[PDB]
Amino acid sequence: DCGLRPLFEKKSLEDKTERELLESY
Amino acid sequence: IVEGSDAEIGMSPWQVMLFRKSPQELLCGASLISDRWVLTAAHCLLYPPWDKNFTENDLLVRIGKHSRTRYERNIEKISMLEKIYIHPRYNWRENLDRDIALMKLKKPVAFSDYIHPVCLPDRETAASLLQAGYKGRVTGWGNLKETGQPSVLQVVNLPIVERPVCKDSTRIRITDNMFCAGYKPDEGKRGDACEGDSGGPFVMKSPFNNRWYQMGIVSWGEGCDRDGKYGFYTHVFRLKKWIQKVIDQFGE
Amino acid sequence: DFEEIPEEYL
Ligand code: NA
Ligand code: NA
Repeated sequence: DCGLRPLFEKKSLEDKTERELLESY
Repeated sequence: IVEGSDAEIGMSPWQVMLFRKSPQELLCGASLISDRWVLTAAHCLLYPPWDKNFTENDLLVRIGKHSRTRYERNIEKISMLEKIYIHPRYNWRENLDRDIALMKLKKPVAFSDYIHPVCLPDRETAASLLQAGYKGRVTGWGNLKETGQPSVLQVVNLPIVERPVCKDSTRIRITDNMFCAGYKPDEGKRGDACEGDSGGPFVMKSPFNNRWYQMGIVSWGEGCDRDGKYGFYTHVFRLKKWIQKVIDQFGE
Repeated sequence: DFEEIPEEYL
C-alpha cells in the first residue's frame, strides 16, 4: 500500500506541484 | 527548507519528526517506511564531534504532524522507540558516508489520512528515476534560512545534479552512496534543505505505477542554498541490502 | 516555542 497518499492518489486528486516532478521525467 | 512552500495537508504522509524528550525540541526529519520502522540519517543520532549520541529513550517520533510546534491533538501520533540501528560503516570521521539509521517503534502505528508509509526503491526504480535533471521533493521543519523557523511543513522540488558537478563543488570526498541535488547558479531557481531537515526524505513519484519512492535522505551540505553549492543525500537504493537485512535480522 | 505534549509520551 506504500506511496499512495490517502488524500491524493487514493482519490485521484493531485497536489499543487507534483506535475513539476512529472514534467521533468 | 530554504525557498520552499507550505506542504498541503497530507501531502507527505510519511514525514516523521524526531523529537527530544528534554529539552523538548526538533532533532531532525525522518520517514515511515512500514507500520513499525522509521528511516533517518545516522548523523541525527550519532555525531561524536558535536558530542551527539542519542539513545532510544532520549527520543520520541511524532507522525502525522503539519504544524512544527503544536500538539495536533487528534491527528498526530507520538511513538516510543524499542531500538535504533546505525549503519555499521557510517563514517562520521570523514564525510558522513552511509548516513543511515533505522528506528523500530515500540508499537505499530495505525495508518490514517495523515499517516502512510513511503515505498523503498527497487533496482529498476532506482535505475530509471535517479537521473540528472529529474526532480525530487524534500520536506521538513528545518530552518528557512542559513543564518526563521516555519510554522508548517515546507516542501521544495529540486533537480538531481550530474556526479561530476557534485564533486567539483566541494573539497569533500563524495562516495557512490551519495547523490547531490539543487539548481545551478545559472538556472534561476533555488531551494535546499537546511539544519533541522536532516534525516528527512528526498522522494520521487514513479511515472509508471504512480507511487512515491524515497530515493534519498537529507545528509549534509556546505551552507543552505548557497550558490554553486548542493545538497547531498544518502543513496537509499545502494543501502537497501542493509535495510532489508536488519528488518529481517529483527522486525519487520 | 514547542507546545506541551501529553504526559504519557514521556
Ligand atoms: Na572535489
Ligand atoms: Na545552491
